[PDB]
Amino acid sequence: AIFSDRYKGQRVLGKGSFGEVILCKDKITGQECAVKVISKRQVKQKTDKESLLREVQLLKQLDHPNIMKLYEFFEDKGYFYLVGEVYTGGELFDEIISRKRFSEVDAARIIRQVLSGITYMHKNKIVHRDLKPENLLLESKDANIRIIDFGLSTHFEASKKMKDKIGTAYYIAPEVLHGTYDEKCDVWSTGVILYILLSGCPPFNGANEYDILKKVEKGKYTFELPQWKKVSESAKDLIRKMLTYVPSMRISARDALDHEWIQTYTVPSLDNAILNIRQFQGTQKLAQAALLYMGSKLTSQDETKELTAIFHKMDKNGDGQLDRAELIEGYKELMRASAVEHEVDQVLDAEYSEFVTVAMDRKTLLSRERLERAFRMFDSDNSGKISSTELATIFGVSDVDSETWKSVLSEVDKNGEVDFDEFQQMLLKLCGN
Ligand SMILES: Nc1ncnc2c1c(-c1ccc(Oc3ccccc3)cc1)cn2C1CCCC1
Repeated sequence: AIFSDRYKGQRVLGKGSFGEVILCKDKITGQECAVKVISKRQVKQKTDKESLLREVQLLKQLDHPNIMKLYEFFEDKGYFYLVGEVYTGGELFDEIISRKRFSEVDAARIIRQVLSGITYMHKNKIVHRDLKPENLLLESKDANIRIIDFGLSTHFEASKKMKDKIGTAYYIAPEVLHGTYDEKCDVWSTGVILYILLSGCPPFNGANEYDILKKVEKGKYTFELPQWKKVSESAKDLIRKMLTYVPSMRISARDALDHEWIQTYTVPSLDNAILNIRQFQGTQKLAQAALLYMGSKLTSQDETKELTAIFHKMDKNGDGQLDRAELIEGYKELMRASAVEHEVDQVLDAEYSEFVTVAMDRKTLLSRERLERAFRMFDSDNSGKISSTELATIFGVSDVDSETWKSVLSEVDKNGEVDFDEFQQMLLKLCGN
């Protein structure tokens, strides 16, 4: 069976773990679906085909209101296609940062759902392993949470590219790092999220990946921050049970559901936590957009040169001009079909050198507008500028050498703060331009 025989692409939803996710639509029923497309090139399998197929098969049979429903699985030469239900309420944290009030009641209601889903999957012997806020989609303000990506980390080796690793270190259980992990690792990650929901700061933090992993490996954290004063003791107690180092001594998903805090809270507003979550979230999203911008730029540069050499070879009259059919055949060649023809017609609606420019810009702006937007979001004072402290944090999360970005900053900030355009120049310099 062919994926494109049944489904057509509509919109790109974004980059997710192990692959990009596309909103697709059934050619018969008009049923909208979300599809994760995994490139066999970019991702190494950890298991045999049989084990993966069987997990897929089980997943298709599983049903829980807090777990993303998987419908279908496809495989071709270079790709796996995992087709499941579309959720439209976006990521939990984005909704949370746009709230008047947030209390232990809200956090308890969130955690109940997460725990219920986790409990269900653990009963079925399935571990997430890479569980984080971005894995938590809302179904549609009271709408249920659907956990995405369950079952992937067992069959696929985690990417080494920083673009994909962004923000994972905060949430990963220590025993996962060492290779000996079980279902309790999902409890740890869930413990970290609760900690953030109640303080707006990760319990294990740092200026870069390794500093965070180092705090995680050590296992120590505190409720020292002033804002923990406005938080019940039973919540903090649950965190302690969830953030227990040894997994055998760590509370199960099921027993967490019965905990005093979950029972009781399913009352003042934690304003500081909201402010810290908003700062935290903006930072992670800006760092991420920044890395994605550099990546799209390079990919663009690569494809720009490759497409030019194709359009040059196709110019068998040597004039620099070409017709529509040539462009289509060339664009098809770059990838080596309805989606290409449509894309071509959109560009043409907007001399092959001019075509290359606009076409690539049409990728340069998915990430350019995400970048501008994340920048404006981050600049909550609307000052138009970023401080050196803020830069350090962003590049540190981006894992860009402190001395390297400082260097680049020196060439542009010849005169202690940067605007958006400077920041973007910094990034261009940081990708060989
Ligand atoms: N189904 C979805 N609906 C809405 N958004 C989704 C998804 C999915 C998604 C991803 C993979 C997938 O495939 C599997 C999921 C779980 C287990 C196995 C495969 C199903 C849905 C990701 N996202 C993301 C992309 C970035 C932000 C929102």
